[PDB]
Amino acid sequence: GLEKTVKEKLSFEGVGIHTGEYSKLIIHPEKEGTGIRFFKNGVYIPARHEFVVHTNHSTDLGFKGQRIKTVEHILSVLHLLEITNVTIEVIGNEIPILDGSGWEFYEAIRKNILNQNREIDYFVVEEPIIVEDEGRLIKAEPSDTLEVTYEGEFKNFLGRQKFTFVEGNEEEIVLARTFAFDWEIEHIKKVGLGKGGSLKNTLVLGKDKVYNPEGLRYENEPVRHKVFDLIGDLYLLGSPVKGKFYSFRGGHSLNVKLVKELAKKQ
Ligand SMILES: CCCCCCCCCCCCCC(=O)O[C@@H]1[C@@H](CC(=O)NO)CO[C@H](CO)[C@H]1O
Ligand SMILES: [Cl-]
Ligand SMILES: [Zn+2]
Ligand SMILES: [Zn+2]
Ligand SMILES: [Zn+2]
Repeated sequence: GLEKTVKEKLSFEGVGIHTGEYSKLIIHPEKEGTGIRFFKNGVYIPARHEFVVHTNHSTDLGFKGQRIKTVEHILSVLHLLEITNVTIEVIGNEIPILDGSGWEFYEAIRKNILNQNREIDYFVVEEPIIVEDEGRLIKAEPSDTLEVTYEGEFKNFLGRQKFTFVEGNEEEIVLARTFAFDWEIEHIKKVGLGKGGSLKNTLVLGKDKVYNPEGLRYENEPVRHKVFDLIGDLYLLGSPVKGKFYSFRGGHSLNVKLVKELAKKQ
């Protein structure tokens, strides 16, 4: 694969799911070897694990006093389309959640790619590796292509489900929205988050009900979204990844922990 960028600057705006504030993104084209980096109030924040500052309910990056919340969905979409060089100008403190998935991001960026002059320097999983955390576990091993599998165990009716993404099946996970359980909400609201969450950007699930009148987009939309989240967090490795990943009840914190590990020994 060749490094890629966008043909022209792309704009996305809307409310951030956690800040409740309105924000805007401007994806600017960059040259080969530039990498992926965010831009806010004069500072450039590399989409790398060294800059992660929060992993509860979202993955946030920060540097020199500037923080950007929820970079995972845009990062995931970017990772899936192999865009390797762009500056993401952020006007606000959080990426717009939009519809909760990566559809609007995917559609736009997809029909605006620009192949550049350089073979992508993929991050390859050389040796196996596993990170655990009281019940949770993420196993990563060598693979020619990107293969991500998430297996969740829900207290609710979804029971236990697992979904697998393989290169070429991008459209199967880009439409999977952000989801939360009614019982989580009071907590998320208490800790200062979810200020911008509604049934328009979040899929709310009860012990046996789906609050959204629209319903689920797939019988397993939640695990598909967890795969989507993990693919976004993986991009924090600095470059497109190739490897077989299996996450069991994984999340951002653990996702980020796996990356830091993969970074160390490889
Ligand atoms: C009450 C009746 C329904 C209408 C009211 C809806 C209220 C919505 C409140 C805000 C919801 C925020 C969703 C959210 O933070 O999901 C989190 C998820 C985020 C994510 O997708 N990251 O990529 C990451 O994993 C954690 C769990 O570890 C999830 O909690
Ligand atoms: Cl929490
Ligand atoms: Zn190539
Ligand atoms: Zn919390
Ligand atoms: Zn998400």
